[PDB]
Amino acid sequence: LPQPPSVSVAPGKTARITCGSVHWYQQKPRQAPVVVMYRFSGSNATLIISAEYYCQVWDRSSDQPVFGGGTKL
Amino acid sequence: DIQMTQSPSSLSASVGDRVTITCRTSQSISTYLHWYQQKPGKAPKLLIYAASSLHRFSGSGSGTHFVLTINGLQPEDFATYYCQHTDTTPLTFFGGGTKV
Amino acid sequence: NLCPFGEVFNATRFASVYAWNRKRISNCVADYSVLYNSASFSTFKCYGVSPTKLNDLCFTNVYADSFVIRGDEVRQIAPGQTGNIADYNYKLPDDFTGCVIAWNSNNLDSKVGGNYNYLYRLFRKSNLKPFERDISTEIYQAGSTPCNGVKGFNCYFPLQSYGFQPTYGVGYQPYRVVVLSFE
Amino acid sequence: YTNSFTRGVYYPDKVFRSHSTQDLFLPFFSNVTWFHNPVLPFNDGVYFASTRGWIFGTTLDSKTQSLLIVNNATNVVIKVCEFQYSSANNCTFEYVSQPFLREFVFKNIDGYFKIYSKSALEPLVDLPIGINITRFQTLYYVGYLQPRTFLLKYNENGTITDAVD
Amino acid sequence: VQLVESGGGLVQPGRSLRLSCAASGFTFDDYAMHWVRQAPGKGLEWVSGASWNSGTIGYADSVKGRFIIIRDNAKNSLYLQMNSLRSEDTASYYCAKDFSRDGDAFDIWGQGTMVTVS
Amino acid sequence: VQLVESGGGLVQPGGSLRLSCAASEFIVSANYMSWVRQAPGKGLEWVSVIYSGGSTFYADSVKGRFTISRDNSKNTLYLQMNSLRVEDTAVYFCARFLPTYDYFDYWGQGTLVTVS
Repeated sequence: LPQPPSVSVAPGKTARITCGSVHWYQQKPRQAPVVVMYRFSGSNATLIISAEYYCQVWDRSSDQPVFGGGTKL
Repeated sequence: DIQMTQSPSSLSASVGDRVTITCRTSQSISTYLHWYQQKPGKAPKLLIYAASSLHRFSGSGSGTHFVLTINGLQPEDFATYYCQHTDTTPLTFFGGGTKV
Repeated sequence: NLCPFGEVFNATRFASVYAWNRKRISNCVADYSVLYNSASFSTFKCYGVSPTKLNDLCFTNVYADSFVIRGDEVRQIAPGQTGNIADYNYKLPDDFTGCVIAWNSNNLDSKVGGNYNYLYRLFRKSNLKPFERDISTEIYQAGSTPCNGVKGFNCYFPLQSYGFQPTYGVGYQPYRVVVLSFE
Repeated sequence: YTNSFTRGVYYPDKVFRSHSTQDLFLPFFSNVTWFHNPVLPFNDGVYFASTRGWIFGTTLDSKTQSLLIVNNATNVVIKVCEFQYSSANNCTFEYVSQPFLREFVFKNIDGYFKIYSKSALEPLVDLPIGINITRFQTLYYVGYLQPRTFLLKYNENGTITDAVD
Repeated sequence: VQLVESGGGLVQPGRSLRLSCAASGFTFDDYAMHWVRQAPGKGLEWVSGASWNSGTIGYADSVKGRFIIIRDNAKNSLYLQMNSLRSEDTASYYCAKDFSRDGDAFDIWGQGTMVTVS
Repeated sequence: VQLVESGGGLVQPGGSLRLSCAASEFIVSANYMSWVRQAPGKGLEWVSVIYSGGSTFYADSVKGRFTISRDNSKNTLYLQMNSLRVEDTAVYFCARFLPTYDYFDYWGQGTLVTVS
């Protein structure tokens, strides 16, 4: 599954990430990736924001999670 | 009870010929028919298992029709060839056996 | 309340036979009538507890051992029987009270190209104690020579895949099994 | 410490309306232990009173099953797991309902664990725990029940009013 | 809630290895479990995963016929008996757990070992 | 691997005769083992099998007469042929049945157990 290579943002701005339900995840430099959604919000999608971010769309055609390596904010 | 059938039997001694042996089985065994080559005076030799995978011979087939093929016949293979299959109720059934 | 038989029998996936699931059921009224009155269950037979009087006896606890076996292998899920399954995967005691159902599950389980989700134990130096499962997965040394955990000739991996195909016959098609037990 | 009382009467384990009963009771002017959290024995029953939970069991280890009662601000939880609690495994009963001078009587007979709370302690709830119980700890006054005959005066609407040793 | 892994360590290629995942903060036999691995320098990947009191929805794409997940609700544990290892298997193996009983998004992750094949 | 079976002879009908397969490199306490008899002029016929756990099975024509067993101490496999008949005169191979795709990997050599 895709997602943009990598993004960036100045503090206090709005950060937009496209996962090309999607259950977005977030992993801090060297840690156990933790969930954010199943300031952050998911309009279907994007985890709008006002570390490494990945999605988990459970394909029901193959019946197995397909996390598409997301992006680094 | 499975009932096997090896046709034909006592083939023609034709060196350097594609030799074909079939094994019609009364019921659908998926890939559980194994081919043994019992030379006269010896014990069988397990040419094939799963009806496809060797152990020049090339076997194929599933369900009801299984074939044992000797693409290049050598004067050293004029032997007797048997099928096999084991029922889930533990029972192996050997085929009639075909010469060459 | 009611015991959660709907979760068990109508589940989406069942455990493979060698690592069979075990569900403890207690503190509920169990309605076996819906189980007894089903046209799908191509197997329902049991021992010391008549199917009619199921709704008459209360037990301290009830188990629901679920797994998936080959269709032709169901006859070994019975007290005192022997075979691959009974000897090495799931052994039932001779005094077994509780009972067994099995219904064909070809559409749910068998998919083209082989369903490698289901495995069974193949070798074992000793028959299982009843109602006892083993998960040991060391390369089974079937010869005298050592091989040090490296799979090869005379050392066979003790687990084999059923490899269900939709084109198989009813003998080799998957049968989901549930083995209820009582106190 | 030590103290004496006149109370400890509950409905005699039977839910009839109406008498003399030979049941497990608390002697009227008996020695009760004023406390200010040791592991006290259970004997055959205990009288508990205080002006937020209990842990019961035999060894209070993972070797044996142990009863555990906790009272939230909204809910009471009763579980019987093999508590260590640093560990909790292999448990078969969980009860969830509204939380429980506050005085209690606990008895564990025939695999049932019966509770009475508030004299005339009304039956709170009985639980099919089905484990042995010998020693206990409070998560107060503690007395011990005795198998003696009682006489109970019902008051035209149940409500045991007076009692006679 | 917590999840703890083990078994990770240097393994020669072509050799077996068995992972573990013990859980204590919840009813084990109500939530599915998984094995999510992350190759260094790469994002997340899915290896396998069991179900609540059930079996293996797993062996994602490259671990078919090699890895064997085993779920033992009795001991509140999850096992991944890795077999026939290769160079690409060198990765941290986070355990996981999802909301659903059969399969859905993951919520709670173990720290994961650092299985290395070299 | 040199499975060698021995013990053949001539026994009057209804007698009792012992067959012994002596495995060379295999260990019979672990492998599945089997006896396969080939009547003179006919094809192979199955006789018995012993699983790794000790479970045994027998063909219909030999149930109640033969008993297969093995001894781990000397790594040998036994077939207690009892109640012999005219049609048991054959050659008995001790195979090495493999629980997999279910086939007889390696075979013995042949002991002519004859009845007359």
